[PDB]
Amino acid sequence: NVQASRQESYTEDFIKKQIEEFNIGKRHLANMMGEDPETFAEEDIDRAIAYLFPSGLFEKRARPMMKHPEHIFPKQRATQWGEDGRPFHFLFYTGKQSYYSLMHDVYGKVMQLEKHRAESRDLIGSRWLIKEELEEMLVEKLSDEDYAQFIRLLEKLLTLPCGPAEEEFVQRFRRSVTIQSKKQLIEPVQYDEQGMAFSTSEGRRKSATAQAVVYEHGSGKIHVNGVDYLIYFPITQDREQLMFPFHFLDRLERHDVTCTVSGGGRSAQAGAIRLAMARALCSFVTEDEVEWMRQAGLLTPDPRIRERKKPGQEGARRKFTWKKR
Amino acid sequence: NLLKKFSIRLRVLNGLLYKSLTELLCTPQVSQEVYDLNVELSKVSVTSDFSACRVYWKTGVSAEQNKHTESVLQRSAAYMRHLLISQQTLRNVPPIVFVQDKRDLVLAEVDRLLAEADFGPPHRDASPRSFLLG
Amino acid sequence: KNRAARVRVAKGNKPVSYEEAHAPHYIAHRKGWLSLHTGNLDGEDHAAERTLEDVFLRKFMMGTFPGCLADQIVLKRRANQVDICALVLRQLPAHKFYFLVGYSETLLSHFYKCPVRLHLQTVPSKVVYKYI
Amino acid sequence: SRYAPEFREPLIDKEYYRKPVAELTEEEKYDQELKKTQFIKAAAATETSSVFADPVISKFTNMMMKGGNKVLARSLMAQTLEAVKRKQFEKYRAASAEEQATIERNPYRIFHEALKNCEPVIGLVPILKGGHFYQVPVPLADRRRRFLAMKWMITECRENKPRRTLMPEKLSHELLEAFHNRGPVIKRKHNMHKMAEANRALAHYRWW
Amino acid sequence: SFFTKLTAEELWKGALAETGAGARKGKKKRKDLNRGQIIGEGRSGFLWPGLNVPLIKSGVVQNIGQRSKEEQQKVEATMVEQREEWDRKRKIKVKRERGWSGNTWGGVSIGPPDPGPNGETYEDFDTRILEVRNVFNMTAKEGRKKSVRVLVAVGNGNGAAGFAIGKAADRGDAFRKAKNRAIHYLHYIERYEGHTIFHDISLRFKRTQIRMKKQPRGYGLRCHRAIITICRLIGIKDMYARVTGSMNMLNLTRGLFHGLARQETHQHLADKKGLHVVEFREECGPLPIVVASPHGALSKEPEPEPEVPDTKLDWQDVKAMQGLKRSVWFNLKRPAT
RNA sequence: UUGGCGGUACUUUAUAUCCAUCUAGAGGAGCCUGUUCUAUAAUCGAUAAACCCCGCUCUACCUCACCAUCUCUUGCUAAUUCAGCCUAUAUACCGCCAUCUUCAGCAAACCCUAAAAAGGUAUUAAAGUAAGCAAAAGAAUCAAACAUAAAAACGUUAGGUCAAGGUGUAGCCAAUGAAAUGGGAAGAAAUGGGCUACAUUUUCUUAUAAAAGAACAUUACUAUACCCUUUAUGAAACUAAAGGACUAAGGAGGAUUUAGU
Ligand SMILES: [K+]
Ligand SMILES: [Mg+2]
Ligand SMILES: [Mg+2]
Ligand SMILES: [Mg+2]
Ligand SMILES: [Mg+2]
Ligand SMILES: [Mg+2]
Ligand SMILES: [Mg+2]
Ligand SMILES: [Mg+2]
Ligand SMILES: [Mg+2]
Ligand SMILES: [Mg+2]
Ligand SMILES: [Mg+2]
Repeated sequence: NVQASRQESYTEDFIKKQIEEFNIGKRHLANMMGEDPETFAEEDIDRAIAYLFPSGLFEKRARPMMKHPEHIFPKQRATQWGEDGRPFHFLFYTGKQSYYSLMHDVYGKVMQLEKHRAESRDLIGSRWLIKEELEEMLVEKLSDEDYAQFIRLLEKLLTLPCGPAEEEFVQRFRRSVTIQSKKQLIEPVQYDEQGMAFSTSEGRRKSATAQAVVYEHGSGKIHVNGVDYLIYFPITQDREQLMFPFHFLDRLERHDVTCTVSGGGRSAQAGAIRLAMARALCSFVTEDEVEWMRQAGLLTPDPRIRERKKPGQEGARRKFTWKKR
Repeated sequence: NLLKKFSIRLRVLNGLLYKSLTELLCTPQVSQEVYDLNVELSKVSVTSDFSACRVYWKTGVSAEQNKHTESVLQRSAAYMRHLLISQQTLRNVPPIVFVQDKRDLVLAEVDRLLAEADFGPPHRDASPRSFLLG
Repeated sequence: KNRAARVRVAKGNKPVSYEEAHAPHYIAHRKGWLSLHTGNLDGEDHAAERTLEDVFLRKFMMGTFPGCLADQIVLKRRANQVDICALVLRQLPAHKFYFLVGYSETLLSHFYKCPVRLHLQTVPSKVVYKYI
Repeated sequence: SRYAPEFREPLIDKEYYRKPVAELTEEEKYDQELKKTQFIKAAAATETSSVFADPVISKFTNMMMKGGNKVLARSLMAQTLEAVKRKQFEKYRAASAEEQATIERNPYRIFHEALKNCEPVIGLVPILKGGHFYQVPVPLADRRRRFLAMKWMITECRENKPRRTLMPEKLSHELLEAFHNRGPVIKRKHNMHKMAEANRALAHYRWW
Repeated sequence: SFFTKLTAEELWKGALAETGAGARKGKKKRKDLNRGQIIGEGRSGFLWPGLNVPLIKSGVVQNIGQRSKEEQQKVEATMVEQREEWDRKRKIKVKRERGWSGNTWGGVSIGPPDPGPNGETYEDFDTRILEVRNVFNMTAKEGRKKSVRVLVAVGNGNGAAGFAIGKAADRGDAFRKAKNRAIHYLHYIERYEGHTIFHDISLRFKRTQIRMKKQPRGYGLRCHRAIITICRLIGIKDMYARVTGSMNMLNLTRGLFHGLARQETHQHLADKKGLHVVEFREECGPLPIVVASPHGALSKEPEPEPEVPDTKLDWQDVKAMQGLKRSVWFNLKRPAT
């Protein structure tokens, strides 16, 4: 008994009407955009809505949407009993009919395997589904203790002898682990009008950006912005930074590089070239060497950039003096 | 029944508590385990309010030895408080807490380095009145 | 604490609209702009004049439709045309709206010397985004 | 930091990567295979595989730098090594064959052996007990012991030198004079040790 | 200037000063000034077709006009009268009945409980208040928090009654919580012939003693004011009761329902002993009246009748029959209950 | 039965932090700027943390609210025995904020208790439940992360602001209102913050931060002061900049304190 509106819940009759309007919505949206209604799809709908209702709101949940009711409306709002009031599932009164119905099946499988009576690593590089994924399969809220108990039961199933039916079952709750390989992506090897091989790669340090063009065969002649490298870089430390890629792979005096660095200062421009050269030099080295470069810092872009000044303090971190009290 | 049933002054209390707890730990009176630990006491510091009593015991090199010594010492600290009230050392004793003192290890370290050092050459709302009106 | 344009929490009985619920830092993220003109774009003139005209147009519509406005009005300038889009409660008779539309349009076209049109969407009652 | 904590410090040792697989300890071998699926920090601008790069000398340069003037600080260190090499060449040429053998003309070896001669084994940390400031003997770590040697050198030269002398001429004259265990920096080390011996009895008053 | 003018909501918010440092830790009244204003009506008295006057009159399309100075003065005076009348309406209110006193909540009806889950209306039930406590505790919200504990009773006057306690920070909420809770704890009280208890009842609930007596028709309810309220809810019309010891309202309500709900009907007594239950009224002479007969087999062994009973007698009951003078306060003339 | 604070000083805890470690500063000199004090015919407000280059992203006139002196009386508006009011109370308020604070709580409606002043957890589970607000998430810094910004409820300080504006109550209407002219001064003073120098990792010159040639202690370094010229803005130079000399003190700054991962 409060002014806050009563819980808004959706019946099967309500969602059913929301799906008829959506189906009639598609036929109108198709007629607007001049497309054929039969083939009009979810992808075309989202594109049409973006043209007819251009919104530049940064958060995409707040933009106009004409989606199917299944997506927008919470799925876990379906009638669980009939007209006579008798629930449909024998575990209705537990409050977690779907979680306990699943724990009922897995416990019955375990009993038959134990009564009836090889390597268990049938699948590798897989993980157990996270609670958020499980909650989606069950379509009901689970607690952290409920998730832990389900996994322990599934593990016990794997320990026991498993027929092909059991392996398919546990597969449903095994999700492929992401295979993000931190391995450098080698650039192609183009050919010049003369016919010499060369690779190109970009590099960015602070505000400086470089575009190197390493040549497979050379005597070590580096030209920066159409100038020599001793002239362009009068500082010793800046030249050393250009030496690091080649010296590491013992490839000094074997390549001819032509660089074009714009932006930043003297040190930031040398660093930008170093990464650009290291990435272009990848095409002319063995894969074992490319990994050696990656593990020495030569292929990682440096993310350190100047931080903004903050209002009310002298600098990015420097604070105004705390006046003597 | 049973289940329900179950400046200068601080200098004097700090020194005497140290003088007595050292004796309790030199015999199996507290326990045989506590006797075998061969624990040493750096000092005792009683708080100003007397809410607690700090007992600093000279920690050792091995973390495992220290972790075991800590657990055994703490479990017996409640019983150790009983022994001091029962022998009439002090009428009131605060909850004894055992603290570590790793200075002893540092004290040995200094001598080793120092010897090797190069010194060099020398009402109306509550009432029904509003309601009754309408 | 920041007090700017925030409808503060009550005890769950205050009905705030979508516009009222969102604080200033959600501008351009979850809620858009009530006025759309070209005067605040880069290298454009007459920002001061467009902003003053909007302030008046908002006070004028409130007084001309007193208690009949469900939400803040939306102002759209295209070329020299001004367009006022207001959600209005269905309190007044229908013919009274036809009078206030004819009056408010003619009066505002002769005051700012531009074509002004009024677009009214009638709601049965204020739309409540959430109870706070 | 802009590097997430999952990032690994880069290893810029050229020989380590090119060693035969069998020459690597299984612990080192494990790290290489693990690092293949991890993130590595980009190498610093001052981190290179150069055979002439000495970490200690690179560190000494940064401790002389003022306001991010690395070119000037590196120049002062480069001029110093040269000023020491030129000072030993003069003595070597002006010495007999017997004396010539002992004379060392490598500046990098005079710098490292000089600093080592200025490192103090023990230290003194200033504490307050009983309303007075009582310092106590402390044992110094390898990092604190190395920092103190470099800091004492960069401070003797910066301050206690004539107005018209330059740092490459005062630092060279101190590295060489320390290299023989007779400089003022060595005296500073003797005083720190000597003070600790005086306070050896009162080491008790340490709580950290 | 026209640009420094604020809306009514912000003007009253500032003037009322409800949200302020003084208000929270320790009179101006709000008014609506658009209540009587008709869109299109101004001081000048212009008449606007389609806004404040008919657009067409007797088939004639109207044009703009203005009221005369005399006509406008009447309209201004009429609105002033309506405003003054509205103020009178605010003062006026429908008086509701007091309870045991004029400033107390005990005995005050608060209506029937709210409808149930499936439209179960309880219009036949009445709710009465018995105690209202305003108690303050010590929580960080106000330092000393506020609490209202309300004891209520409900009954349909036809044998079904119940009581509950509702607690809240606001009194109105404590009423709803108690009122709807009591409908879930309905005792059924057995009434002899629908107007009195079946037999004398004496009980002690904690330190509160209650002593009820069965009485003939027309006797009325001569009981503690709280018992009269409950007896009306139960439907008892004639009874006597005395309360001694502590006067705790909760112990009296708990003690009353405990005793009234554990009484033995005549039909039950006939079954327990197997004998006929016969009634002898002095206004019917020696005529024996059979009020309950055993459901099963009637026994043939007469109930033992002792020569001298060992009943435990109350001195208060016996004292009267012994000829001892009563208090000046006993059996005074009182209004009909 | 609760709430509190007492000496919660005890164990873990903070993370550019309480001490320690590190770097550059402040504390000394010269100036710039705020405040207090003295003081003037001459604003006001802020004024421990959470004031002191604060309202001001800005005072030669204007700005201006101050003071002296002279003048106006239906005195901005369609109307009004009305206009106007920076007049008192921020201890009547709105509005917009500081603070604890990137702290973690605030918790409505139901249900249960041998009556409840209150409480309501156990996961191999024992009465609690299904929803909000903040946090998280999301979005922004235009790949990705991280980081930074933004966000941060309820209370605490009757904290700040009637002088952004609006407003309750009280006060002035030939004056507490309106306008014009000219002033709103200073320091053998204290203190907060900033700036520059004290130099050799320096000074000047050309390049450019590479390199080179000179200077390098009595004025060498070293005056964003005073003074002297020219110039820009302006009606007004009292302002700012650029030269010119004049050049004084200062030789790295006691206890002590600020910022930075
Ligand atoms: K306020
Ligand atoms: Mg800085
Ligand atoms: Mg009365
Ligand atoms: Mg004030
Ligand atoms: Mg002035
Ligand atoms: Mg003036
Ligand atoms: Mg005035
Ligand atoms: Mg993001
Ligand atoms: Mg967040
Ligand atoms: Mg005046
Ligand atoms: Mg001029």
